[PDB]
Amino acid sequence: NGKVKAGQLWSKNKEELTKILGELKTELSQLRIQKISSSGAKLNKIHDLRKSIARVLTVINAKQRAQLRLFYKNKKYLPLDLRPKLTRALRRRLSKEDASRVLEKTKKRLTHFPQRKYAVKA
Amino acid sequence: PSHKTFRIKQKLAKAQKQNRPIPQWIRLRTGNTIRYNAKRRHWRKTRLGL
Amino acid sequence: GRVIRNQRKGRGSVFTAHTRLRKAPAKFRPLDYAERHGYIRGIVKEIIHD
Amino acid sequence: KAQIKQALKKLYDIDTVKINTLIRPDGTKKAFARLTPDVDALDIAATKLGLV
Amino acid sequence: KGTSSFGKRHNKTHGLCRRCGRRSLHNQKKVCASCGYPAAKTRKYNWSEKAKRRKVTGTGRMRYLSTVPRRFKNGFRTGVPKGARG
RNA sequence: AAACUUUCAACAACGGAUCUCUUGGUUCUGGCAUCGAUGAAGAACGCAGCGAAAUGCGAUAAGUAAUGUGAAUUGCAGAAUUCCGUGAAUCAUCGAAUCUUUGAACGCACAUUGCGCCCGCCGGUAUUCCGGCGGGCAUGCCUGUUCGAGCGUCAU
RNA sequence: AUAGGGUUUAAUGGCCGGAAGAGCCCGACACUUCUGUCGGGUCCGGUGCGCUCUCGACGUCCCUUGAAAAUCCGCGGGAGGGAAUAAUUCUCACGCCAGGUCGUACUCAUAACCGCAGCAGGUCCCCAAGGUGAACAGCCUCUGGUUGAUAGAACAAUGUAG
RNA sequence: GCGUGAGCCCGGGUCGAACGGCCUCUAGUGCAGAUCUUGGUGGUAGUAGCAAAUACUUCAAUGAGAACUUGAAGGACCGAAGUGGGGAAAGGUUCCAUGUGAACAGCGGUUGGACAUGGGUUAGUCGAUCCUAAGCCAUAGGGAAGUUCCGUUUCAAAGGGGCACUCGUGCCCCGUGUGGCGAAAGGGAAGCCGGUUAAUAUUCCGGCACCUGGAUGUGGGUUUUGCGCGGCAACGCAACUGAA
RNA sequence: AGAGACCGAUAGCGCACAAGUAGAGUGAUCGAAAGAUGAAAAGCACUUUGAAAAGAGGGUUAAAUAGCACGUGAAAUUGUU
RNA sequence: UGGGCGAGGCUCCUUCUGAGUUCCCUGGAACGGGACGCCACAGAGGGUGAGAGCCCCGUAUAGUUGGAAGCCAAGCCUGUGU
RNA sequence: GUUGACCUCGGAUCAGGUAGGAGGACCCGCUGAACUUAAGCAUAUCAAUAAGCGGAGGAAAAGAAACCAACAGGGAUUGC
Ligand SMILES: [Mg+2]
Ligand SMILES: [Mg+2]
Ligand SMILES: [Mg+2]
Ligand SMILES: [Mg+2]
Ligand SMILES: [Mg+2]
Ligand SMILES: [Mg+2]
Ligand SMILES: [Mg+2]
Ligand SMILES: [Mg+2]
Ligand SMILES: [Mg+2]
Ligand SMILES: [Mg+2]
Ligand SMILES: [Mg+2]
Ligand SMILES: [Mg+2]
Ligand SMILES: [Mg+2]
Ligand SMILES: [Mg+2]
Ligand SMILES: [Mg+2]
Ligand SMILES: [Mg+2]
Ligand SMILES: [Mg+2]
Ligand SMILES: [Mg+2]
Ligand SMILES: [Mg+2]
Ligand SMILES: [Mg+2]
Ligand SMILES: [Mg+2]
Ligand SMILES: [Mg+2]
Ligand SMILES: [Mg+2]
Ligand SMILES: [Mg+2]
Ligand SMILES: [Mg+2]
Ligand SMILES: [Mg+2]
Ligand SMILES: [Mg+2]
Ligand SMILES: [Mg+2]
Ligand SMILES: [Mg+2]
Ligand SMILES: [Mg+2]
Ligand SMILES: [Mg+2]
Ligand SMILES: [Mg+2]
Ligand SMILES: [Mg+2]
Ligand SMILES: [Mg+2]
Ligand SMILES: [Mg+2]
Ligand SMILES: [Mg+2]
Ligand SMILES: [Mg+2]
Ligand SMILES: [Mg+2]
Ligand SMILES: [Mg+2]
Ligand SMILES: [Mg+2]
Ligand SMILES: [Mg+2]
Ligand SMILES: [Mg+2]
Ligand SMILES: [Mg+2]
Ligand SMILES: [Mg+2]
Ligand SMILES: [Mg+2]
Ligand SMILES: [Mg+2]
Ligand SMILES: [Mg+2]
Ligand SMILES: [Mg+2]
Ligand SMILES: [Mg+2]
Ligand SMILES: [Mg+2]
Ligand SMILES: [Mg+2]
Ligand SMILES: [Mg+2]
Ligand SMILES: [Mg+2]
Ligand SMILES: [Mg+2]
Ligand SMILES: [Mg+2]
Ligand SMILES: [Mg+2]
Ligand SMILES: [Mg+2]
Ligand SMILES: [Mg+2]
Ligand SMILES: [Mg+2]
Ligand SMILES: [Mg+2]
Ligand SMILES: [Mg+2]
Ligand SMILES: [Mg+2]
Ligand SMILES: [Mg+2]
Ligand SMILES: [Mg+2]
Ligand SMILES: [Mg+2]
Ligand SMILES: [Mg+2]
Ligand SMILES: [Mg+2]
Ligand SMILES: [Mg+2]
Ligand SMILES: [Mg+2]
Ligand SMILES: [Mg+2]
Ligand SMILES: [Mg+2]
Ligand SMILES: [Mg+2]
Ligand SMILES: [Mg+2]
Ligand SMILES: [Mg+2]
Ligand SMILES: [Mg+2]
Ligand SMILES: [Mg+2]
Ligand SMILES: [Mg+2]
Ligand SMILES: [Mg+2]
Ligand SMILES: [Mg+2]
Ligand SMILES: [Mg+2]
Ligand SMILES: [Mg+2]
Ligand SMILES: [Mg+2]
Ligand SMILES: [Mg+2]
Ligand SMILES: [Mg+2]
Ligand SMILES: [Mg+2]
Ligand SMILES: [Mg+2]
Ligand SMILES: [Mg+2]
Ligand SMILES: [Mg+2]
Ligand SMILES: [Mg+2]
Ligand SMILES: [Mg+2]
Ligand SMILES: [Mg+2]
Ligand SMILES: [Mg+2]
Ligand SMILES: [Mg+2]
Ligand SMILES: [Mg+2]
Ligand SMILES: [Mg+2]
Ligand SMILES: [Mg+2]
Ligand SMILES: [Mg+2]
Ligand SMILES: [Mg+2]
Ligand SMILES: [Mg+2]
Ligand SMILES: [Mg+2]
Ligand SMILES: [Mg+2]
Ligand SMILES: [Mg+2]
Ligand SMILES: [Mg+2]
Ligand SMILES: [Mg+2]
Ligand SMILES: [Mg+2]
Ligand SMILES: [Mg+2]
Ligand SMILES: [Zn+2]
Repeated sequence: NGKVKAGQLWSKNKEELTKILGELKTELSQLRIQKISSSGAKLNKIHDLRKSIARVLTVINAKQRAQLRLFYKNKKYLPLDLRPKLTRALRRRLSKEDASRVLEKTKKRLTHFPQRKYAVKA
Repeated sequence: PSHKTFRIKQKLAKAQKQNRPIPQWIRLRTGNTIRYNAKRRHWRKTRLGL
Repeated sequence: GRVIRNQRKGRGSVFTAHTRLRKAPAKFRPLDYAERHGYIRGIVKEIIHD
Repeated sequence: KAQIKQALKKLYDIDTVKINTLIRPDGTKKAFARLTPDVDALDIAATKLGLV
Repeated sequence: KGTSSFGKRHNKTHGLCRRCGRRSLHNQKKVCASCGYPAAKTRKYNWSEKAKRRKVTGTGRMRYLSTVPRRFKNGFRTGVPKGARG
């Protein structure tokens, strides 16, 4: 046959995506049955079919992740894999608001005696 | 011995698997310098470490 | 010089005691109320050699 | 052996009586499957694209 | 001693190790003579510089640490570029 | 007088010096600060139309998605695309995924692909037995919740 | 106690099934081969300080007395439960279902392991025929296995072995 | 040809891409030796030598070529504490078939444990898996600046059994004790005969059996004296309630 | 990332090459050798002697006094004249 | 002594950039020798059948196409004393 | 007596979190040699160094005087 283009795979629902995966897996096993004692243009179909299963698998997974992320919006705790992964060291630094807090007596001086803008003439 | 373990059994398969000469069409590539397999192991010459 | 023979016996490696064939140590009963005020009796089952 | 028997029934709708397995020197597993007497195996090899 | 006494050698002091793959696991002691298994630390000493370089970082696959420099250059961002399809 | 030993030249041998070359070393200067229980460094086994090694990747396995460029790949074969648009490539970039068995390694163990327990679903007459699939069960310490022990101790 | 009569632990003993339908030994016909078909027979005793393995009853030696655990059964005790039209927790006979995971090829040595090697060295066990003879002694033979170690011609000295 | 000399210059042959003179600057700057370092090659020399384990011979076939390939016929040896038939440790494809120039088999080689391409190891019953031995290592605790040392029931609040609920989440007894690893020769539930492949079988095929675990029905047994009868006895038989 | 009065395959890092690789040791560890045909494979068709390896003709090339034992090819040692 | 705007400027990536294959000799092949020209804020370096500024990639100069997120900041608009 | 608090000490696969390993050229501590020099050798020297062990960062450490001075007085720390 031919490739399964990734262009039209995006405009599908979950059920018919799982269906297409159903037939795709079938003849790949079936064509491997009769590959013995023969070799022709059919050998291009196994490399054709193997990659087609890869594309649809990612599409189903990607669609599931996107909808799952919508569910956990406006929630305090969300699963580990959906949390951002920057670095072990970067996940333990103080947040911007906490490291920017100041004492009450320090703010009092800074309000009335800040850094000035000045110039001195020759 | 006849009594083996799956770890030793698994290890002997790879050692036998990588012991046949190079395919013929390798030497016809452009800019090729490989001549022959230089890691040939024979049971009467070299003792593999288990 | 080296360590003399009677100094090595305290390390307890080769000069330990053989205790495979010994079943139990020889002791009396623990002191209890019955034996502090009256008496109790028991039967002798076996006379054994250890 | 339990998983092998399930696979054949779902994929080639053939029933078996017993399965024997071994691990080849190269590292792959080879399984012998014996079919029920009423079913014929010679034609299933032909009709299921197996080389005959 | 000599050839006569060399024929009595059909035993194994060491076996394969689960952490380093070398045949340096003492059977009776159950400790590796190269990587220090099962201790948490890995054996390493400063009186041999050649031994340290044989197993230093960068002599293997580097499955995860090899892609970090590329991620830092872009500032550890997340998302998709503007109007990508998906 | 030949043969044999010894010296030199011409041509032919043995061997790899010399001359010329270099996608490699060595030293100095300049810019930057980024590993890991969200499973690191290291180890093992696997994956190609025809591969043993090196390089690359993980049952989605010599790669998949997405963005950019705009016609290849090449030892052979095969087809693929042909720019209408539905896009060649071991290309460049890289913001979404996959990632087997192990390793600080974490149910208990391992010179064994060993032996258990808890929850849910599907089969076989099944809350208890057997099989398949999915999710869990390490230690030290902090904060909070909940159920408790003690004539340590207070009040009716 | 002797004697007479009984019960019981222990078959690698006798007979019957399994089982002659099998295996083995002869004879007579068939023929490119796919192929063979059909006849008979497969018994009866003796012997022993014989060899080998196993079981039983006695005896000798010790200032030496010669492992543990998982697992399985019987007994003492009397908790609970249960019928008169059926109930039944009957260790009796027959019948229904299931039994996952890894090893299994070959040598074990004057060529497959260790001695730098296809090295007169070293490396743990099972089975064990006939004759002479006290005998697993030495010498000859049967089953089974080899005929492999660079060869051809001559016969001085000096050697190594007899 | 020039110079006392280290050296400089030209002719002829071979070869194929860079290189000199003159004044200053700079250094990893000149070899016959060090039983010098690495690589290469000679005389000795077609010499020493290839001599333990009793031994070979005739014809035919294959082939470019046969003492050491194959068949047949003679002659010999090992002589059941074997040169026989099978295993443990260790080796790891050396096992079987077809084909083959060089290299290896210290002579030859059509032959090979060598080279090239394919093929081969089936288990509820045989082992591992289970239990412990000498011994090793966690836990409670105490030492040490520390990598870590001691400690194995010890100055520890250390465990498991039953039942019922529509539904898991509710009840009720007992309590001296409470981990793992460690044997292919110890302890241990159960398979025997016949046939079969170029190469495996107590496994594959045919026939006839057995053990453990889990479910359930018929036959027979017992009971209205509620949980069986017989023998003086040792005890007998197809069954014949039994928790802590 | 940019440079040098640095070394030029027995030098420069142990590694310019499938190098911490092949190999040795029970083990801790020890640890090499090895770059260059031509501008382009155009890597020798066909005939003839031989059991075969290969030889003699004849070809490709500016050159085979460049033939996958391949640029230049010194000395020790050897053969023929 | 509070709040809100904010031209304009600076960092990063990405589009494009001058001039002979003129004539003759040697050669297997001019990138060599001879004659005549052109470009240059570009005669650094490399490739192409032998020493190439003008055959090709690049090189020098300020600009130019397109895009993303943070900084800096001229100067304005508005509250007010418990 | 009943019932409700307080203090100390525990259970749980209770709700949410956190530590180990790698690297260690440079940096903060602990521990700690001998060869060698003295023409011998023991205090001394090599050296408050190599090896061993614990803990961090792009820098670490130090740091706003219980200081230096004796002057007509200087004024946190670090480096040349
Ligand atoms: Mg099996
Ligand atoms: Mg011994
Ligand atoms: Mg062993
Ligand atoms: Mg552990
Ligand atoms: Mg490695
Ligand atoms: Mg002379
Ligand atoms: Mg010459
Ligand atoms: Mg992982
Ligand atoms: Mg877990
Ligand atoms: Mg966890
Ligand atoms: Mg074991
Ligand atoms: Mg059910
Ligand atoms: Mg289950
Ligand atoms: Mg699970
Ligand atoms: Mg609490
Ligand atoms: Mg209380
Ligand atoms: Mg009597
Ligand atoms: Mg009979
Ligand atoms: Mg018969
Ligand atoms: Mg008959
Ligand atoms: Mg006799
Ligand atoms: Mg005996
Ligand atoms: Mg066998
Ligand atoms: Mg034997
Ligand atoms: Mg021998
Ligand atoms: Mg050997
Ligand atoms: Mg005899
Ligand atoms: Mg006699
Ligand atoms: Mg005899
Ligand atoms: Mg034999
Ligand atoms: Mg002779
Ligand atoms: Mg003589
Ligand atoms: Mg004599
Ligand atoms: Mg050249
Ligand atoms: Mg010098
Ligand atoms: Mg010299
Ligand atoms: Mg001299
Ligand atoms: Mg030499
Ligand atoms: Mg010599
Ligand atoms: Mg001679
Ligand atoms: Mg000899
Ligand atoms: Mg001799
Ligand atoms: Mg001779
Ligand atoms: Mg002889
Ligand atoms: Mg022939
Ligand atoms: Mg002939
Ligand atoms: Mg002979
Ligand atoms: Mg004899
Ligand atoms: Mg004889
Ligand atoms: Mg015997
Ligand atoms: Mg045999
Ligand atoms: Mg043959
Ligand atoms: Mg020979
Ligand atoms: Mg020969
Ligand atoms: Mg031959
Ligand atoms: Mg053979
Ligand atoms: Mg071979
Ligand atoms: Mg069965
Ligand atoms: Mg058994
Ligand atoms: Mg088991
Ligand atoms: Mg146990
Ligand atoms: Mg301990
Ligand atoms: Mg403690
Ligand atoms: Mg065990
Ligand atoms: Mg046993
Ligand atoms: Mg069977
Ligand atoms: Mg059968
Ligand atoms: Mg049963
Ligand atoms: Mg009845
Ligand atoms: Mg009873
Ligand atoms: Mg040179
Ligand atoms: Mg070098
Ligand atoms: Mg060289
Ligand atoms: Mg040189
Ligand atoms: Mg070197
Ligand atoms: Mg080794
Ligand atoms: Mg060369
Ligand atoms: Mg020729
Ligand atoms: Mg011919
Ligand atoms: Mg030339
Ligand atoms: Mg020519
Ligand atoms: Mg040449
Ligand atoms: Mg040569
Ligand atoms: Mg040459
Ligand atoms: Mg010469
Ligand atoms: Mg603006
Ligand atoms: Mg241009
Ligand atoms: Mg011309
Ligand atoms: Mg010109
Ligand atoms: Mg050039
Ligand atoms: Mg140029
Ligand atoms: Mg020009
Ligand atoms: Mg929790
Ligand atoms: Mg925790
Ligand atoms: Mg650490
Ligand atoms: Mg010194
Ligand atoms: Mg001194
Ligand atoms: Mg001195
Ligand atoms: Mg002295
Ligand atoms: Mg001092
Ligand atoms: Mg140090
Ligand atoms: Mg700084
Ligand atoms: Mg600081
Ligand atoms: Mg102050
Ligand atoms: Mg002052
Ligand atoms: Mg100061
Ligand atoms: Zn290790």
